[PDB]
Amino acid sequence: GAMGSMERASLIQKAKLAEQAERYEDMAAFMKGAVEKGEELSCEERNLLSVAYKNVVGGQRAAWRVLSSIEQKSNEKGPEVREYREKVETELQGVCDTVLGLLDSHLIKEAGDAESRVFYLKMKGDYYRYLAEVATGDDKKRIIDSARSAYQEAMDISKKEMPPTNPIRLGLALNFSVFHYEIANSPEEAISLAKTTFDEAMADLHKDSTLIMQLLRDNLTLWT
Amino acid sequence: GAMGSMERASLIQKAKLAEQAERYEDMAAFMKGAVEKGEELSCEERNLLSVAYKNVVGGQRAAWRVLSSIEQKSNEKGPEVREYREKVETELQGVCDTVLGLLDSHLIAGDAESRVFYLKMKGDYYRYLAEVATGDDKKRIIDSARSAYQEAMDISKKEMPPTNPIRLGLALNFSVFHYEIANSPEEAISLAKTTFDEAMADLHTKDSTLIMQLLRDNLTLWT
Ligand SMILES: Cc1ncc(COP(=O)(O)O)c(C=O)c1O
Repeated sequence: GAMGSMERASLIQKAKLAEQAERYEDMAAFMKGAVEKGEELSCEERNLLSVAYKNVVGGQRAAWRVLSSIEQKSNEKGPEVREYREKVETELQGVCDTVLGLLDSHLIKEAGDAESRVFYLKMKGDYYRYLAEVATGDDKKRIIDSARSAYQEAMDISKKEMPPTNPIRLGLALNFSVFHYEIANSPEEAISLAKTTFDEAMADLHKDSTLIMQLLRDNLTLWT
Repeated sequence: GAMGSMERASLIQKAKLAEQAERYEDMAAFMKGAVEKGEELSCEERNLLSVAYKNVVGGQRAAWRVLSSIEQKSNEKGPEVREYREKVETELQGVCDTVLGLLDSHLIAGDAESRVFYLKMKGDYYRYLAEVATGDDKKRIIDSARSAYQEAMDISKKEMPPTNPIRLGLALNFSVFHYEIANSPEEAISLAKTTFDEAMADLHTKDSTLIMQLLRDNLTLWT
């Protein structure tokens, strides 16, 4: 597409340059072209991809929530807020559809490696859940099936290949829990998985993913 | 015209919404709408227009600076950093040229208070341009900011009070151009002086304080 002509190794360097200038909007683009090349990503690369898209899709859900609030506070004045909440909704739908078809068409590969397979399904997980945050109807139904199916198939492959300290499994756990609580209407399972996680982890504390457990606990506080 | 089929009032609520959502690309795009209805912009309105454009052209000026910085240290190689600097420089020039066209084609003989705010803008966006231009281009750009900031000065001088935040901030910016762009630090300094002065004849009649402490804050660095 818009980045076919560019050398792979240059895409990365520009990505990293974007990073510095904080043009995550472009950083994402660069990295997209990066992926489209067909070669597998390094660790350092995955993280750029991740970060660039985290940052874009992030501030999107941010202005959505800002707008979505101002849509409740307007339950006692004009359709303008609904439309502009719709426009932004679209944009986010769009970016998620992008990341989801990268993950699909390239990054989750046949055998792959164990450590990365998980990074990628965690990602599938989150991006189907950001869709869920704003989806509705039967559409919202089908989306949840997908985030679950994903987060799950990752859950399996991580605890059967990683130690409970590994910040990736902690992360994956953490979000799969947020998913249980916030999206799948299961505080029952969300509470119990945040706990099973924070416990088996606090145990083998002999990297520094103590920061992830601080999130796990922070959450469990609000849930009870 | 992507905004063209929306009613003016609506475009404005939508701007304000963008502001609240920190979505300045849109805020700006919305206002570009409002202004292309061909109808005078109110004070509160003129403020979203500059807030929006400032904010966009803001980060564009921040990145180019970041990226020039890298360009130097990394030739004091690979062309990647030059290329992408050029990418960003291009957007920048884009948005200025946009605003500069809004001003020229739609905003400029009104009332005095506003007729300045605009010539002040014309000047500011013509400088940001000159902040990146080169050769014969830069020359003609510099010449243009001078001309607008000037006409602005004249109108701010002939009919505004010396402590009016527009006549002030106008002078502020005109000074910064004098220093950083027209590479005449002489004239920069004895315009900062004159206005941190004719202003200081009234610290009695909270908002001007904000701007005045800048004319000095600047004069710190230029002396
Ligand atoms: C509202 C507003 N717009 C524009 C500017 C101009 O910015 P700079 O001095 O970096 O060119 C300023 C600052 O002086 C400002 O406060």
